Amino acid sequence: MRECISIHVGQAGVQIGNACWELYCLEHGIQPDGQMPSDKTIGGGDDSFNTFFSETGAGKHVPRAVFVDLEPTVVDEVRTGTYRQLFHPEQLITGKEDAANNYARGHYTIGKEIVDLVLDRIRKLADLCTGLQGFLIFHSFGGGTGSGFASLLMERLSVDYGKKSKLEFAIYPAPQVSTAVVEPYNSILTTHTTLEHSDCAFMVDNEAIYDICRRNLDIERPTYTNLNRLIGQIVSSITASLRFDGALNVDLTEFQTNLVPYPRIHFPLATYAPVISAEKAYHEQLSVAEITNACFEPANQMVKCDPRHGKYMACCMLYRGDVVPKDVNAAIATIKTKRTIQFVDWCPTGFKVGINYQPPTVVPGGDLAKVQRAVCMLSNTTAIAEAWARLDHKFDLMYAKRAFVHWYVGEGMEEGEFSEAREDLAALEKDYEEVGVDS
Amino acid sequence: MRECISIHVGQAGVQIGNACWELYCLEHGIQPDGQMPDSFNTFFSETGAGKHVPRAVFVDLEPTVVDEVRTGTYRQLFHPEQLITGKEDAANNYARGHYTIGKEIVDLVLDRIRKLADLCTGLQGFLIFHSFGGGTGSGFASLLMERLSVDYGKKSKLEFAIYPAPQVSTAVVEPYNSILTTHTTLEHSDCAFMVDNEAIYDICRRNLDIERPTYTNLNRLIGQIVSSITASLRFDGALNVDLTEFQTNLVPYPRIHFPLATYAPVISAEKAYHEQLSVAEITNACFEPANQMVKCDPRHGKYMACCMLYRGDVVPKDVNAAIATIKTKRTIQFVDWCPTGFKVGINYQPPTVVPGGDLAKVQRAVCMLSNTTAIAEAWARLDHKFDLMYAKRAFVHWYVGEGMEEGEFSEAREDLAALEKDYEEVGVDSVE
Amino acid sequence: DTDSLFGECRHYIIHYYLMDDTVEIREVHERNNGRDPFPLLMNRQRMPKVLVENAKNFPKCVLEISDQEVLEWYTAKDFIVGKPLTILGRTFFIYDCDPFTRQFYKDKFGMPDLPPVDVTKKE
Amino acid sequence: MREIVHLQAGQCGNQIGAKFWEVISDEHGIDPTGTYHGDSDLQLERINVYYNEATGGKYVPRAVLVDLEPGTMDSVRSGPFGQIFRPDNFVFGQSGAGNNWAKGHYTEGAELVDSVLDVVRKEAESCDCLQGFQLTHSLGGGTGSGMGTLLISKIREEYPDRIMNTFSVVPSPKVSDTVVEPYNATLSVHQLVENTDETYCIDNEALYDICFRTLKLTTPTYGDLNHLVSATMSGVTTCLRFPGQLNADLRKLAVNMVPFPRLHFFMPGFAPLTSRGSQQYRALTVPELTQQMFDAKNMMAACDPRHGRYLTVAAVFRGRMSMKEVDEQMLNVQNKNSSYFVEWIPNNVKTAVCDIPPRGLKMSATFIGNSTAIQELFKRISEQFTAMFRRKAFLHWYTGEGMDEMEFTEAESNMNDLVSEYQQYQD
Amino acid sequence: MREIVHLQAGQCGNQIGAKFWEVISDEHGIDPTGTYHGDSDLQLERINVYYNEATGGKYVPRAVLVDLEPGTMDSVRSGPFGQIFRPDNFVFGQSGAGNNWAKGHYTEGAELVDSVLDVVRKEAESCDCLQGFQLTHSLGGGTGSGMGTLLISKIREEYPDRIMNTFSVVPSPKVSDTVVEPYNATLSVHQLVENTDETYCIDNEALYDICFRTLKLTTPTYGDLNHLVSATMSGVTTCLRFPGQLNADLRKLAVNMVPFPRLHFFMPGFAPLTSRGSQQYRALTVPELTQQMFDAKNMMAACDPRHGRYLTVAAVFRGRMSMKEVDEQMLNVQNKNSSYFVEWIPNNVKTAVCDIPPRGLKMSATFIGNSTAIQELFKRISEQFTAMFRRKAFLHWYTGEGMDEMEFTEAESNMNDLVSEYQQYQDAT
Amino acid sequence: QTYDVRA
Ligand SMILES: Nc1nc2c(ncn2[C@@H]2O[C@H](COP(=O)(O)OP(=O)(O)OP(=O)(O)O)[C@@H](O)[C@H]2O)c(=O)[nH]1
Ligand SMILES: Nc1nc2c(ncn2[C@@H]2O[C@H](COP(=O)(O)OP(=O)(O)OP(=O)(O)O)[C@@H](O)[C@H]2O)c(=O)[nH]1
Ligand SMILES: Nc1nc2c(ncn2[C@@H]2O[C@H](COP(=O)(O)OP(=O)(O)O)[C@@H](O)[C@H]2O)c(=O)[nH]1
Ligand SMILES: Nc1nc2c(ncn2[C@@H]2O[C@H](COP(=O)(O)OP(=O)(O)O)[C@@H](O)[C@H]2O)c(=O)[nH]1
Ligand SMILES: [Mg+2]
Ligand SMILES: [Mg+2]
Repeated sequence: MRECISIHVGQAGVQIGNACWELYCLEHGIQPDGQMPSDKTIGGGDDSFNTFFSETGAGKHVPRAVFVDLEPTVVDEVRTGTYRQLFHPEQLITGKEDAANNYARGHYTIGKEIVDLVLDRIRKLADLCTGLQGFLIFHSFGGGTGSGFASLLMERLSVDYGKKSKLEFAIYPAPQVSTAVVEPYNSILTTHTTLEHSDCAFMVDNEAIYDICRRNLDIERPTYTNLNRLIGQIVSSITASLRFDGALNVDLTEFQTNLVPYPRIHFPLATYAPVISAEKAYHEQLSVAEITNACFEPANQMVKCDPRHGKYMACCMLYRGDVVPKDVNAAIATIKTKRTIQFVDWCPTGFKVGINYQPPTVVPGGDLAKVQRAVCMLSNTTAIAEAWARLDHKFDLMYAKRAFVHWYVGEGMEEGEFSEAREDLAALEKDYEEVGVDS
Repeated sequence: MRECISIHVGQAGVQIGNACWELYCLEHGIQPDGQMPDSFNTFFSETGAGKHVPRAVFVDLEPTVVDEVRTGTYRQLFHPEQLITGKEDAANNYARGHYTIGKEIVDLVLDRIRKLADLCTGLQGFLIFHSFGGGTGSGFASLLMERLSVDYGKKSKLEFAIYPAPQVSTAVVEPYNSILTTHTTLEHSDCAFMVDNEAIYDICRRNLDIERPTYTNLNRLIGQIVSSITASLRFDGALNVDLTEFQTNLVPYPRIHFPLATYAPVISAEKAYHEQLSVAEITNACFEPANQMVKCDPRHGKYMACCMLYRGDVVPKDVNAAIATIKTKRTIQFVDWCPTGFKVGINYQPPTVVPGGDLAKVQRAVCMLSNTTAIAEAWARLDHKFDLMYAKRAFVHWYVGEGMEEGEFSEAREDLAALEKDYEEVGVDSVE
Repeated sequence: DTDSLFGECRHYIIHYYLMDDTVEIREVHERNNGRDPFPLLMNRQRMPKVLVENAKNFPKCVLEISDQEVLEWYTAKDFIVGKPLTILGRTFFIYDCDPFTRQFYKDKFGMPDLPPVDVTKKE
Repeated sequence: MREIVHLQAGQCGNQIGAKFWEVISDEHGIDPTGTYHGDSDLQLERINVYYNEATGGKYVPRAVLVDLEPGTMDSVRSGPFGQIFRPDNFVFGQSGAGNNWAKGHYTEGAELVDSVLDVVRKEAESCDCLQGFQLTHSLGGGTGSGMGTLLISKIREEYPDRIMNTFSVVPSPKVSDTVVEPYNATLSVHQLVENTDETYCIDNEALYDICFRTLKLTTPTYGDLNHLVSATMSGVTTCLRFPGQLNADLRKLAVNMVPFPRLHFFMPGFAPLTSRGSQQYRALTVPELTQQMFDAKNMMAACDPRHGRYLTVAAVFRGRMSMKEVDEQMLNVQNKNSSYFVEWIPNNVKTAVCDIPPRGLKMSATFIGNSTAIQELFKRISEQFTAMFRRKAFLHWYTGEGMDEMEFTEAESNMNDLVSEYQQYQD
Repeated sequence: MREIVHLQAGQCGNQIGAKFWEVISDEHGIDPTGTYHGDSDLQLERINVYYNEATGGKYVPRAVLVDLEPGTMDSVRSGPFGQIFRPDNFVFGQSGAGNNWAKGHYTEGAELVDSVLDVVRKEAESCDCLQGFQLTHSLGGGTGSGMGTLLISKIREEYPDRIMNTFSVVPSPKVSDTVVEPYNATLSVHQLVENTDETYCIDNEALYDICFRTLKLTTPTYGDLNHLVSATMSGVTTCLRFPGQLNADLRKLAVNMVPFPRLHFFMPGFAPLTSRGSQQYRALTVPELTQQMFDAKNMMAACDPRHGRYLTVAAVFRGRMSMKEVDEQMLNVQNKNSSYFVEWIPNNVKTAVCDIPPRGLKMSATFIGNSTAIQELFKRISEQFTAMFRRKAFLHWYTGEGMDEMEFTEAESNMNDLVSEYQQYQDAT
Repeated sequence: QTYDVRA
């Protein structure tokens, strides 16, 4: 049976794991005790406590997750949270000293201490499952733990499981705003693993959600938890066709196949709709026609880029709820007859549609209203090229003065790798420019 | 019916007797006075009064360590003459317990084992618990075993003993006692169960999360292991194995009788609540080097004969699947002349749990008796400690003063050098 | 301090200055005394007893307790013989006082009767 | 876990550290006796960073009290939280230094460093994983400016990887109380630049100026200057002791604060500073914290960053708040004061959030910044040091200790090499 | 069973033994009258080791108090636990030795040894299985340094197999009160090496240094030093009297502590000593014990082992503790200070556990150690002995007894032999 | 009301 394991790394991965696993528990109706002898019966998915949760004879469905961090406090709150009895304490692994926003520390000195323990944990998780579909890994490019310790982990995971897919949900640094100053070195240096030891990337910057939450959900003073709930909605929508039945069920393999035209181009963009508050939601009527039009709005993109400046190459569709095929069909035919939407010459047919039954559940105390239908978009496009260009511009002005270098070389990493990784993004930017040329 | 007699010697023998008989009484249901509120007949003899009379012999050269048992909760479990004490101790000295103080008490302790064996009709064998460091556990056990071999030539004689630890040590003259004891456990032994405290210290902190363990915490685990090997005799099972079978299916050559034990699962009551026991899952844990109770790496040697012991809700289908999993890895090595190296025994009743213990109430269990050549490196580290000792001739005057000839010190050093030399002889591959 | 494992019976002498009302507590060191010779437990200062009920909105991490925030100061009224008195969670039972203190209290403060109370066990 | 050992040298160090131990005693809810009576569980989960457990439910500070004169130890033991410190942690000599750097560094420093290293090593081995040592001292003293520079040199050799933060007190020109003040400061700063990972320059006259205008205290004693310093000292490790939405520690900024090893001097600041009268009229919030941070009036030292150039900026936010507004203020202050930030480092601002508010307050904030204006303080000392060094004045006190003259020259050389490298980063 | 007879020689021995007999009287809960009043069962389970049963529920110490001067007998009879001792066990002469070694061993020693012998053989025959005898004395006296050496000379001939432990007082070079001190000491260490199973070198100067700094008592009376040695004395046989998780006795340690018969001089340590202000800030944990046993300040000998090499180490722990924590620290200390241990002896440490703590305390530990630093004390005697023996000063007191001059030469030769071979065994490969 | 005089 299909199954996925979560590899959440660092503070960002753990906090996302708190939101996502809370959604998964509520999606299937699991108590924070990890049990369900409860009287009320929600759903009928006997097969569905698989995949995410692991059924046991005693009735507790222990989740298939791995929480790892090099500082204990971020996991310690999970150890004393509401779902403490839900999680396997050994699935929670802590470190005594963190990378301290240093890619080097988490890659050569501090990471290697717990690598053997972490990879051993993954093995027995993979031993429990029969058919593993792929790995879902969450981290951030800003912190050293999410950038350094994750990078070696995928390097050792790739040589251990050559065939199993590895998906990348990561926090990209925002173009204008930042929570660190040595951040560009770590993001420059973590691009190498996610280029050669990755299958699909899901970069998202924190600023775009602040734009989305303020403009649509009307939350004027948002928080991280508001960001995490939106992220959890995306991943459930990705896994929705796996968990429940549907007319057009899609697993992880097909939308990987129908998104990667060349091995070096695996950086799509995520888009979710509809995203509106409780008050405004019921006053409009909501159909398939307008929610896919919101999916093409530049202001609704999760990454600060204009797709009109770029050109679509492969768009993966994910419908869910009380959707009907024609209004999916008629939506697509309306999409094609717009000059503002541009497509590459070598992909006349650029859509992949999946259809599911279960409407998206709403966690109490959220911002999304309870709605009947939803839609998830995974659009590979060349408009993400400008994001790397700004990061190179930020890096170039600070490598020239050799700022912050002594922390890295003093840790034990060579300075020649710094110039090497910059050349890679110089190369990778030209690769997207090659596709943007039309014959 | 099959019977077994307990010949516990030394301070190690008496505490391991307390832990093992406590588990044994709870296993059958024995009240501390000795009353059932007959599978128990193998270890218990009945009177008119229904007292079950454990078939054990507690012997030590110091009275304090057995008087604690005499005032203990089980003061009315054990027979007052079965408790035999000595006025003065061997004092970590092999010669003192072998030629001066031991010989005074040999006559009585041989009369006790005679009467206990006179109670038994068909005796499977004896279990002996002793030490290699202490004088009484090494010296007195040697001569008792020396006189036990002649007294009963055929009867099986199992040796459960502690080995001196590779790094830590509770004394300074243990290698002299340890080196001199290998002669007895070679020409007068059928099976050996050397286990050091560090590895039991190692396993407790990582699995049971006991950061500050004590000897009772280890002694409960060894009480579990001795329960597992015999549980096939005590209760029924699909594939019942006795003492003779696993003795035959572990010893290819007479001088090679030092198996390495392994037990699983060793988990806390909390751990069982969020983890799913399975036959294949507990089988794998018996092979990890981090769980061995001997500080040696079997991946540095090769497995030569492995004895399997399943206990609990065990199904033969998952037994074969686990073993089929076992044979298909390169990391696990086997000797060339043994393609088939397993001996499977299946028992019904799961191991019980004593209140105040550490092991969770588990549904399935597994015991491993893996004899390999990687144990030979343990003796090598003993010689290097011994050779740096014998060169400067320290502590020899104590041994000489008792009346032991100094030529035996070189002779014992040469014997296990030959015993080491037998082991890489097996490690040679028969490349045709 | 008998309740804690570090039980002690050290006697103390408490000085109140009429310069400005200030209290200091010196210790009585013994022959062996088990302790490093130290001058005093506390130094000349002003003890509050209760402060203004607006203490909830006072940033005590930045500004110190001051004469705006206190509404009452420690005075000689808690400092009366025969009755215990707490400073900083210390029981501090008054055993006795000096004859000059007895005079001043009787003829200038007003209370005439402050008899001594023995505090020593019978061995 | 993550422990901290607090070094305490000199009367300046002793009074500041004793006040500091009070302002985290009230936070972790420990009495002057040594018992816990707090309410929240988070108040007692990470107490091991600063306190060490004893029998009877008593928690002792991990502090080493050093001062070459026994008089200061009398006041510290006689303080409110006086009987909280261990007597063996008190180490003290019999003769002072007379405000002379050379005596306290070589002559009377030699007999006492072995005792200081003894207890420091004991406190080092007591903890399992150690993050670094914290030292509070004055750069114009005789012991902290003297022996204290000897202490830091020895620990760096012993423990190289561990972080060194120094809450040193640097003199002021307008108000000074010692004539041989420049000699000790100029001979101490050479020790900080070679062996210190980051330094917090604090000046008493800036504290006096703040109390004269910002806090509106009529008779400023030494305590309020110390309490305000102890607030900043608590404001840096509050993210370490408590959970937060965007967690941080002493290395996360320290990694993010050192572009080059020669530049580790910082401007500490504290945002919620209001007069008692205007406390009701002021409405503390994320904006009102921000504009109070970035003015030079709130700054705790004696250099105007307006004349200088901001290299890197830290904002450690204590309490519960919304970061999009926190983000917006940092981006806004970056955009409008563009001429005041560097052009070769974009996104100069580092931010961190710890949810626990300080005691007696709802919101608080700590600012640590590296700007070009720190060179103005150093060149000010050179204007007075050389003017007192051109006539060999007050040299026989220093020369009588057995020291040469090139030590004065090499100290002035490296500082003039420091500021020249510091000035070239401005331009 | 396993009994001990407590010999008691000299004013040093009488005051030390009186304090010791009071100390284990408190532990075993016996009043000054002589009846048992203790609260626990095990306080009277192995009391036959030290005490003898008397009709009417009375326990008499198995002690033999000897001194050539009758003045000290009245003081020990006027002490707190003075009446507990049997009056017949008091043996004493009429004239002292005057700090002269030759008088106490040759001239005035001959008349009274038989009276000592009659009571000593009486107590020895009383116990069925005696583990050995036990003597406290001073090397700087005329009785203990004299008569005592004659006593240990005879008792080896009669009872060779019994364990001989000697808790002798060694002189200090810095503090001294006898002009003819080194002559007696040089003539006593020769008797110790031939006829003694183990010796514990105690020094008053180190005990003062402990009480000046560690306990920081301003006025150390002679009880405080006698209390310190009594605690170490009880810490040696506490594992014998009470049960433990890892049992031991005198023979268990002695086999592990003597590599060569010439080497039986040990160097004791007692952990739990802290000042009253140090109680306030202290966590009662075994690493705090282990650090405090192994520092050079705590030891009550006049030798710093950092210039020596630790031959064998013994540590008997009194209390109910975890031996994984116990065993790790001894492995830890063996690894960090590798240079101070012999390389030909791996696992230099012997450990034992006794569950019952000392009275009024939760945790304690007793340390016995053999190191090269004990040779630093014997040569320092020769620096003064030869300086006095070259000019033949103060010789007519020794010569007037009728003895020759060769005895000093052989005693100096034997100790020179011992310190020379001891250095060889320190740097042996 | 009753806490004695205590030593
Ligand atoms: N969107 C979002 N981003 C987060 C969250 N938590 C942390 N981050 C990002 O993570 C970056 C810093 O890394 P952290 O996750 O805090 O720490 P880390 O991954 O453990 O790496 P180290 O700091 O070296 O230990 C910040 O810049 C944030 O943008 C979160 O809950 N939501
Ligand atoms: N695992 C384990 N080892 C023990 C136990 N009891 C004693 N030992 C070991 O035995 C060694 C010493 O021998 P003991 O059994 O204690 O004493 P002994 O064998 O009677 O020898 P003597 O003391 O000379 O009489 C010690 O080093 C311990 O490691 C026990 O209960 N469990
Ligand atoms: N701000 C502040 N400064 C202090 C305090 N105590 C002392 N100082 C300063 O420290 C200087 C004297 O330092 P000193 O005692 O000689 O240092 P030491 O020689 O190391 O003991 C004076 O100029 C004071 O300005 C204090 O509590 N607060
Ligand atoms: N530590 C300690 N030393 C003592 C005690 N009593 C006497 N001494 C020492 O014993 C020495 C005198 O011994 P002495 O009476 O001549 O011994 P005797 O001739 O054998 O009786 C002095 O140097 C004292 O230091 C005591 O109670 N404790
Ligand atoms: Mg982090
Ligand atoms: Mg024994």
